[PDB]
Amino acid sequence: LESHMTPKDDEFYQQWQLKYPKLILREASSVSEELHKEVQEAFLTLHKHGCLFRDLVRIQGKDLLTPVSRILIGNPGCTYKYLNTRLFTVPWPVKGSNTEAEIAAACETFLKLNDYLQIETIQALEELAAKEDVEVDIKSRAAYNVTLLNFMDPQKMPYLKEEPYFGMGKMAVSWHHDENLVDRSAVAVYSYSCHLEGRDPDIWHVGFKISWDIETPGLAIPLHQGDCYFMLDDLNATHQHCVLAGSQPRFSSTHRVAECSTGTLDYILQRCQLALQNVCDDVDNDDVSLKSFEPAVLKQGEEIHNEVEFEWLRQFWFQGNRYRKCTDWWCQPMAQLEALWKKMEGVTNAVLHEVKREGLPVEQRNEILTAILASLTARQNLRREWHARCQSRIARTLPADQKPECRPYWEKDDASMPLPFDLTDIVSELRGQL
Ligand SMILES: O=C(Nc1cc(Cl)c(O)cc1O)C1(c2ccccc2)CCC1
Ligand SMILES: O=C(O)CCC(=O)C(=O)O
Ligand SMILES: [Cl-]
Ligand SMILES: [Cl-]
Ligand SMILES: [Cl-]
Ligand SMILES: [Cl-]
Ligand SMILES: [Cl-]
Ligand SMILES: [Cl-]
Ligand SMILES: [Cl-]
Ligand SMILES: [Cl-]
Ligand SMILES: [Cl-]
Ligand SMILES: [Fe+2]
Repeated sequence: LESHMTPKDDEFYQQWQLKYPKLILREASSVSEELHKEVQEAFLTLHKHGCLFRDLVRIQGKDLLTPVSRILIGNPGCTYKYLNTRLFTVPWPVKGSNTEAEIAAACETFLKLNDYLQIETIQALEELAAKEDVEVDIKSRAAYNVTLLNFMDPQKMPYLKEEPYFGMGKMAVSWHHDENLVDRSAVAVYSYSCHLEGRDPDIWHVGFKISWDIETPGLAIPLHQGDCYFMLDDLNATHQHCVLAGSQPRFSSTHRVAECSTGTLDYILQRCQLALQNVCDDVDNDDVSLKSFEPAVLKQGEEIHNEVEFEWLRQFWFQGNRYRKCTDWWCQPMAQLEALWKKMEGVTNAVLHEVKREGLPVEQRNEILTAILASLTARQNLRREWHARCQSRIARTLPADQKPECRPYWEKDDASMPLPFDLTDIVSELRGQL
């Protein structure tokens, strides 16, 4: 028989205390009724403005539309990958300064909730540490830089997946870990919902289990309006969690310390400047001359080229639906990244030209090809993948306002670009020689 534990079961409590001590529940009553109202109306305002979107993600070769709609709010310039989709932050008013009045206010509210949750988390880590620069690690692991807001109306689904192991019933989100977070970083969630036998089907729960293990009955924790739960230290890594759907719609705010060593605007702009150091930079024109044709430098250049194109430009524009409707903060940055990428397209063309030059020893010519082939290979492959995703039946189903864009994209007819979109010819020709 497939079973789970709820607050009804006598054993729920010892299981929580003994097996899940890094799981904290702070009930609505513990949070000011003031913060509750401001946060809940912020949810409603974001919702009314149509700021939350479902995503057309890709999982194990599968194009799938997320039942849950979401928006990422957080530090200016920061990003967070979710299901292989790079979500771009709608900035909250962290010091420094930058949106439609109401949206800006709501972001300020979620920054406010962030401060609160952060302090609460530090509190819990300290009490957890006091159970047996360690303070640096504590603050470090509670320094939420992003929140992912989610919404689902279960009524809008024709059928929900059954929780497969413990008889927990309908799942809004199946068993997983929160990914791409700083090591051992906490996660804080603010949940906003509106005879027995097991967990109450009409009430939203968060479910927990130990990874690899379906022997130990999972925990189903009820989440009433305004309840908050925290995953501390290594809990998110050692355990899986799911969201069990109730009967009414529900929002949540999920504060995280996103790992961002390669996920900020500042970072990717620096990468671009690094690549462009191999380019004579007197004037911005169609004439691109390179300072060096050394293999190591050309390799790095084409890799950065790939990074900006696929991890940034493609990711952003595929999000057909989004920020022109919540921010436009990434407007200018994305125009700038594309112009940077544009110059790099000229860089590739200069390399290809040098590979052609009549007076170049086959030695140096092979060192160049052996250096850049792996990059131009991925460029071709990734370009096919991304083009297909924009044309999937699933994609052409979406309304006009959403439907993914394949930027940047151009036809041969176009002579503002130096190289073709399809490189298979150029790529094969390079391999043949080598
Ligand atoms: O959430 C998803 N699918 C889904 C889940 C539940 Cl729980 C449900 O009740 C109904 C659903 O359509 C996606 C998914 C997420 C991760 C891996 C595989 C698929 C499909 C796009 C997100
Ligand atoms: O909503 C929660 O309680 C956790 C976050 C979640 O399920 C999600 O990633 O959509
Ligand atoms: Cl634990
Ligand atoms: Cl609603
Ligand atoms: Cl920034
Ligand atoms: Cl600890
Ligand atoms: Cl912060
Ligand atoms: Cl609601
Ligand atoms: Cl694991
Ligand atoms: Cl993990
Ligand atoms: Cl430039
Ligand atoms: Fe989740």
